[PDB]
Amino acid sequence: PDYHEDIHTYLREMEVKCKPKVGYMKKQPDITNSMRAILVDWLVEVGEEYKLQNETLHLAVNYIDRFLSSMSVLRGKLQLVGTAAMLLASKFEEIYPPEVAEFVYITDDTYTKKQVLRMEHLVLKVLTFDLAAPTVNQFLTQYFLHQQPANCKVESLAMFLGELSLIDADPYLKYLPSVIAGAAFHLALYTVTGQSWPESLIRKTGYTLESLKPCLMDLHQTYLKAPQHAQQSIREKYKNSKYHGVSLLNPPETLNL
Amino acid sequence: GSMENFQKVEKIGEGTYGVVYKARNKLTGEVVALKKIRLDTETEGVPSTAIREISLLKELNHPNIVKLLDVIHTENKLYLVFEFLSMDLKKFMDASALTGIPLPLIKSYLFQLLQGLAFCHSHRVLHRDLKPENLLINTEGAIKLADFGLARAFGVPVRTYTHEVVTLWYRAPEILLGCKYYSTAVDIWSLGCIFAEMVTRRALFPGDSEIDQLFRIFRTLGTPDEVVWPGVTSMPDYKPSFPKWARQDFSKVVPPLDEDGRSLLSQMLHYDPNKRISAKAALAHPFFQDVTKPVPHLRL
Ligand SMILES: O=C1N=C(NCc2cccs2)S/C1=C/c1ccc2ncccc2c1
Ligand SMILES: [Mg+2]
Repeated sequence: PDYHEDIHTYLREMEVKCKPKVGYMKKQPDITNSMRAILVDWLVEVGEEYKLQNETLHLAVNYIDRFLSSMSVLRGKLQLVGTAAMLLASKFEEIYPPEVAEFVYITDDTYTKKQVLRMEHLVLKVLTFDLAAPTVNQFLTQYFLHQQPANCKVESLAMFLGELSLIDADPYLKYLPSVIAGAAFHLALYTVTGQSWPESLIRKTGYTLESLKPCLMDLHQTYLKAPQHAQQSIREKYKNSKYHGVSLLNPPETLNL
Repeated sequence: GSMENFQKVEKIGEGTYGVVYKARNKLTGEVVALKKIRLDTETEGVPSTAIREISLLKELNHPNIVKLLDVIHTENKLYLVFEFLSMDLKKFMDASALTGIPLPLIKSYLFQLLQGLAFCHSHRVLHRDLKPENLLINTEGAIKLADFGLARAFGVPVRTYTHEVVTLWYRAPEILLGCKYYSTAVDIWSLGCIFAEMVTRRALFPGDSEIDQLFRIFRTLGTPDEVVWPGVTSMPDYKPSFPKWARQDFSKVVPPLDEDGRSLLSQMLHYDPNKRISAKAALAHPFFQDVTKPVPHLRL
C-alpha cells in the first residue's frame, strides 16, 4: 500500500484514453451487437478450454472494441479479429500463452495460420501498439481489498457480473470499467451478505451509490435475465466450484435504492 | 519512416531479445539506436517481449527512461527506433576500470535510477531485469532505464507471475526461495546490488547457481529467520540444512561508503519484501541531501 494510491489514479486517467467509440456499432455496415455478443461468448469458451486468466479475456474485448472503432469488418472476418486479439491478449498477460497453432485450431479451419498472423499485425498497427488497457477486472481486484472481511463468494460473483457486462455493448459500452466494477462489487456484496458499497471505497473512488445507480440499474437487469440470454458460456463457467458456483445463486428481487 | 532512410553504423549487442544497432537517419542526420527483431526463425508472430516493451515504453514518459521514437513494422522484421545516448553502464564501468567511478557520480546515477523506477512503479510496471547492461548513460551525466523486454504490467494486488525473472546476480531472495507472489521490491533489490557494484567496483553477489546465490546473500546479510523474515522457514525452497550465518559489518562489505550510504543500502537489501525501502521513500533518504549532477569521464 505505497503505490496503490497513484496506480489507481493513473488507471482512472487511462480508462478514459483506452475507451472505445461509444456508438461505433451504428457506423458498422455489416455487423451488429448480436454478432459481437456471439464473438465475446466464444472467447469465454476459448478462455475455459485453455485455462486463461479473466484479465486476458477483458483485454481481448477492449482490443476488439477499439479495433472496430476505426475499422469496418465484414461478418465472416469478425472471428479472425477476435482470435488475433485473444492471441495478443495472451502474449501480453499470460505466463504460458497458447501457441499460434492452438488459436488456428479453435476456429475450425476457417482461417489459416497466415491469416491469424497478418491480422495480428493489423490489430497492432490500428491499436498503435497500446495494449496495457485498464479493465473491469483490474478495478475489481483493487476493490476486493476493502472487504470487511474477505469473502470468497462475493469475489467470484463480482467477477461473474463484471464479465456479463462484456457480452452486451448496449448498454455497457457507455460506462467506464471503474463504474462497472463498482456496480458489480456492490451488487455481489448486497446479494451474499446484504452489505453495501463500503465507506473506504467512497473515499478512494469518489463514487457513491447515487453516482453508480445508472450502471447498477442495468446490471441488476442483466443479472436477473441471465438464464434467458442467448449466450450462456459465462453462466456455465461460473457453475464450477473454482468460482464457488456463484451463477447458481438467486439474485435479489430489488436493490432498494 | 521506412528503413530506406536509415543507415546502419555498428552492431552494439544482443538485448534480452533482438539485436541493437547504432544507425543514422540519412535525411535528418540524427543518430538513433535500432532494435531489430526477426519474425522468421520463430513463426509465432510478434513476440510477447516486444509487445510488452513497445506498449509499456509508449506509456512511460520520463527523463530517466529511454525514449522510443518510432516502431517500423514490416512483414519480415520489426525495428524499434530509440534516441541514441552514449553507452550502457556496463561498458562505462569497463572504461572506468582503472580509476573507478567517483562517488558523486555514483550518488547522482542511483538518484536518477530511483526516479525512473518510482515513475515505473507508480505506473504499475515492474522492470524485472535491472542490471548495468540495461542502463544507459549519456555524455552530460544522465542515466536511463532501458530494455523493458522482461517487464510486466502488474495488478493490485499481484498474481503469481513468471518465475524465471531477473539475471541471477541481481535476483531477490523472494524469487530464489520461490514465493507465490513478488512485486516492486525485486526492482529495488537489483538497484541495491548495482549501487554496491559501482562502489566496490565488483559485483555484490556473483553466484553460479540458484543455491550458490542464496548462500552468498546469507553470508553477507546473515541467514534469515522468523524475527527478520516472518515466515521464511515455511517458503517452498527453504531448507533446514541452510548454514546459520551471522550478518557481517556493512563498513567491511562496502568500505568507501559513508554512514548515510550504508543506511540506504541496508534498507534496499532488507530481506522482507514489505520492509524493503520503496523507490519513492528512498528519494527522501538523507543520503541524497547534497546530490549534484556531474559529467562522466571516460578516457584515462
Ligand atoms: O541499449 C539497449 N540495451 C538494450 N538491452 C540490452 C543492451 C544494452 C546494450 C546493448 S544491448 S535495448 C537498448 C536500446 C538502446 C537505446 C539507446 C542507446 N543509445 C546508445 C547505445 C545503446 C543504446 C541502446
Ligand atoms: Mg451495425
